[PDB]
Order: sequence, then C-alpha cells, then structure tokens
Amino acid sequence: RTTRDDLINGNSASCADVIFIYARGSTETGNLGTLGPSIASNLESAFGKDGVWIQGVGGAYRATLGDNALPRGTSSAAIREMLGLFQQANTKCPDATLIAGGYSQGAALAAASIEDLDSAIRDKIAGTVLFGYTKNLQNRGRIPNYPADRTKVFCKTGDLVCTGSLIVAAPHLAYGPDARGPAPEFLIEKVRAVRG
Repeated sequence: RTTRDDLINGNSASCADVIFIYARGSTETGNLGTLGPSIASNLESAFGKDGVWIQGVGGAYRATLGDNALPRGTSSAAIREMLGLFQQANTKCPDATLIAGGYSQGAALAAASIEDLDSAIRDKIAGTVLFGYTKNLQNRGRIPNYPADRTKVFCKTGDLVCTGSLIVAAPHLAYGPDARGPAPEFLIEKVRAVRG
C-alpha cells in the first residue's frame, strides 16, 4: 500500500475525477511512505476507489537525507520529477481536479514544484497538505506562488523542522493521526467545493 502509480499506469480513456500527487519523506519506503497510504484510504472512502487516482513521487526523487540541506530543501531533479507528474495529470486528464501533499523533504518538494508550475496547472490544484514542512518558517507557512486558502500545514509544537532547523525530534514523527483525519478531510473539502 506504500506504492501507488495510478496516474503513470492510468490511461486517458478512463480518467479519475480527482488525482492526488504525494511526495514522501526522506528514507521512506515505496512512493507514499508512512503518511501517504492513510491519506489515500480516506480519499478513496470519500470519492470511491474509481473516483480518485493516487500517485506517489518516485523516479528521480531519491528522498535522500542530504538533499534537505540544499537551498530549496530538495534536489532540482526531484522538483523536475514532481513537475512532470502534475504536467502528466494535466495532459492525460484535463478535466480532473488535482490535489497534492508531502511530508518533510516531500513537503519542500511539493512546495517547490507547485511554485514552478504554470498557473493553468497550478490553478487546478484545489488543495495541498504539508506535514513537518521543512520550509515552514522560511516560507511563512505558505507555498510561494500558491494561495494560502488552498494550503494546510501540519506543523506540531516541538517539530523543529517547522521553526527553521533540520533537527528531527519526536513531534516530527507524530503526523499519523493528522494523515488519517484532518489532512485528507481538507483535501476532500477543497475538491468537493470545486466540483460541486
């Protein structure tokens, strides 16, 4: 359940109405890691299995710990990978509503990729959830070039990566309940508001 490739294995003749693209944390397994599967389960509960495509960011995204230290909090190659997936969703399924998310390095990756998109594709991203957002302080709790009202950051008290460092403490490992609850719910609400 930690690996989902619904978009890259999907075909333009049977598009889902909703496409979720998610970037895991450093060292995490599959392309969804610890939090992505919980978000996915809740999205499927809301929209039906056939109502949503779940896609983790794989490929050039190696999710290496060292890359957190790069200026954007991840590598340029990883950013091009996630960009490519948003573009693929846009081309393959032009009527689909997009949603996105990421944890730790994957939150930096989601923020960087979304910033760098064309507005036509970015505008289709109804909501984005970020857990343990390593650029939370630096970006003032936002994703540059993307509306605050479409952004929900989960940054626990004592999660030091949310306050400008890269020190991992216990609260950084405690996002499970958020991923099973308010995070998917935010995404579901944003999608339902756009699609009616």
